[PDB]
Amino acid sequence: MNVGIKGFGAYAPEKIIDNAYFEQFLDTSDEWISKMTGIKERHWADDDQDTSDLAYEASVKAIADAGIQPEDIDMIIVATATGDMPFPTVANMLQERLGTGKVASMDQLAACSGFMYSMITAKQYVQSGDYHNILVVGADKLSKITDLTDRSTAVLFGDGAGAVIIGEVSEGRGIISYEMGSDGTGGKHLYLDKDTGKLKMNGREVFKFAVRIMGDASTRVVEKANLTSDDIDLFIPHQANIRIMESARERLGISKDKMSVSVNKYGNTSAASIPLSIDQELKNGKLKDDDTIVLVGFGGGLTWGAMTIKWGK
Amino acid sequence: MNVGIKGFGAYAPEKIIDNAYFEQFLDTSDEWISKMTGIKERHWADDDQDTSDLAYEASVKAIADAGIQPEDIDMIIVATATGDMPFPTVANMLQERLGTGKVASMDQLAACSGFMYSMITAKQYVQSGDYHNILVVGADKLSKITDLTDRSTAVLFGDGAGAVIIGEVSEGRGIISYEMGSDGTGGKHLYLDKDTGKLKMNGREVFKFAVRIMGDASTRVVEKANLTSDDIDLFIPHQANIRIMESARERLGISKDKMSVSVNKYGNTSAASIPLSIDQELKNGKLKDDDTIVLVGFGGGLTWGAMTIKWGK
Repeated sequence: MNVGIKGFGAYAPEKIIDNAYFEQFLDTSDEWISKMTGIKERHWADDDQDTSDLAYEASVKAIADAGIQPEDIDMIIVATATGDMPFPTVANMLQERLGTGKVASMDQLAACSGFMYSMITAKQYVQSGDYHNILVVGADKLSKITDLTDRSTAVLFGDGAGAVIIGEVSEGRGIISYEMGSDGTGGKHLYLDKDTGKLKMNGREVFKFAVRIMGDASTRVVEKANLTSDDIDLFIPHQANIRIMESARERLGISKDKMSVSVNKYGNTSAASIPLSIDQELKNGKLKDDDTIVLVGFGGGLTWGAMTIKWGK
Repeated sequence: MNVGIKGFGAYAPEKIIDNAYFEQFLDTSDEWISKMTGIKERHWADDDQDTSDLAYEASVKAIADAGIQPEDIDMIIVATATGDMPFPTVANMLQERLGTGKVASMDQLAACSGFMYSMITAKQYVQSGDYHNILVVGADKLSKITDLTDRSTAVLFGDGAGAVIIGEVSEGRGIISYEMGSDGTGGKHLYLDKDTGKLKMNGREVFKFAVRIMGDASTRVVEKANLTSDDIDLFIPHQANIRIMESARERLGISKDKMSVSVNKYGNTSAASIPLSIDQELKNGKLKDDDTIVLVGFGGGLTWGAMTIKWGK
């Protein structure tokens, strides 16, 4: 059967943080940051607003956009590396708060590739035929695990949440191809320091793997889908670093103007990155039914994901 | 198709802690901890040994018992609430440490019910026809999140790991029926306190829920399977506490000598609970090919699950 996105929702906190905000406690500057990452500002959730709070907002919209009631949700999967707690999970909270049925709800960790993994995981259940609507969320409150003494990561991450309803869609539309991967050998280059509680990154190592995986993984899902660079209406990669993005956009070999770019206003929001970017293209009327979009991302693990899907309910 | 367990393995740390150990800092006694929990002793991983390490040990056994090589694994799903770090995930670490391919690998959060969730997640992936040997793990080092000044839970939790390879089994064996559920209103009765980093539990509220949910869900999966307590060879519940286990067994109305009990030597090992108990029945000669068992558990969240599965490769 054809399984796709029949409902979409996104959300970014209200507090906007400009690049000029780090000059006070870091050797940075708008010029530097903009040049190095292509970021101009990011969104940060308040102290009393955790990952579940963002996840909740993103979910409510995708439920209305799918044109269904929360009672119709057959399962909840929240992709996040920053859940409020390991238990109860963010999905457990969405179950009660969304007023859904007492269906299965879990968070699956795959970092920045998490959303595609969950999106793909949901497809597997919907194909079993016993599941019609699965709520998939990609949410992260990275600001709470960001080291503000390490300018290369401090000025890089933001918070945000994205969400969709995976279920069967009209024929010809939906998920066409996808790819998931792991490489435990690169975990040391990007992890959460057990003691300190802060994220650790080796920019140069992470950078080199990022440009390659996102480039190649995308190429793979496109060929698997048997598509031509002509059939690609939008290339929506993990908004990790404008330079990483361009490099991968370049590797894939696709028009510079087909790439979704929202890293300038959100920064790197891990699992929310892709949905937060699809939200832009939708409300700027640049993504429409029957358009074919290419998804790709990677995160600390190292993990990666790539998807090919024709938009439409 | 018939999807079941084609390889099994379990592990528990070398350090065994006697009930009398807690007398030096808690007002307890062997008789008291027994009377209340039925636990006699449990295992605690070493200071330099994390969930990863436990997961690893069971995985090696599970792959060897399956009769395959690490290069045959198509995916790696790790169920835990005490993973080393949110990223990389325990799964990512196994991918490497196991010398597996660069296959998909992620951790899934559903507390003590996660192991069942994950086995089902794998079922869905195998039913697609694209996956054949999915390494699923149940691991937890509850000891690092247990508050020893709270004898309530201090004497309850222990560490350990369980693992299985999910694939296609013969002679119409494997998973017959299942039920995964969730209920976020109980999140307050069992959560990881953010500030303190220690597990917080409301005993009575969890007890009440546990007994009811295990008994009821078991009855449903059996009935959904068109069976009776007679056809069930073993009733293997989350070894959360001997008193909670008997109450459920009484509700399910199954034979007292059909219930698998291992809490006595492991205590509560969360996700590892059921696989750790299956390991005991296998070697004591109580579980054999073509036997029909019933798995059921519950956890913080709250979550719960139940499976009816005919043993056999």
